[PDB]
Amino acid sequence: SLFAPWAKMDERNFKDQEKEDLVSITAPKLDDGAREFEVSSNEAASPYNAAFQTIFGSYEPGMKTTRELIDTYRNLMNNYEVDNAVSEIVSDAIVYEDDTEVVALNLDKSKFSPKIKNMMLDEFS
Amino acid sequence: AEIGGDHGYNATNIAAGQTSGAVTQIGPAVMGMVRRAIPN
Repeated sequence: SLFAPWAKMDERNFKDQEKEDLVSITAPKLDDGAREFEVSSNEAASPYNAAFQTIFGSYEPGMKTTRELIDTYRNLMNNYEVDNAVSEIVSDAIVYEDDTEVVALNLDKSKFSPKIKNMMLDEFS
Repeated sequence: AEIGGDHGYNATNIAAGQTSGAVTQIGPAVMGMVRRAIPN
């Protein structure tokens, strides 16, 4: 319940989708993302059977895909003439100079009011 | 003076929607199901 205050919004968001008319869709609403888990509603007749098979089915590979890739990516980066690529990209991507700008919010489109712009800019900082 | 009659509390017959009256049913309105849960 440590993130229960977050869950409150998330539950609302999920419910707003349940109450939405985005129906009669054969396709998954999956563009680029997460591992898919599928259960029926049916007054929760069997979400737990599916969940346990899904959990242990996932345990089988043990996230070796992600695990091996991150370790690999690090082992790759750890090499000479590899770090240079990474570092140059990062350097070009994130630029700092003497007393200059860094990533910054730019509210150049219509906004409700200048006051909100100020609030957003303070939050960005 | 047609009646729907009744069932005999005999699940065999109830299950088929069978009554003693003018009409019979499709079946006994399934109410979903209960599966036993997995222990921790």
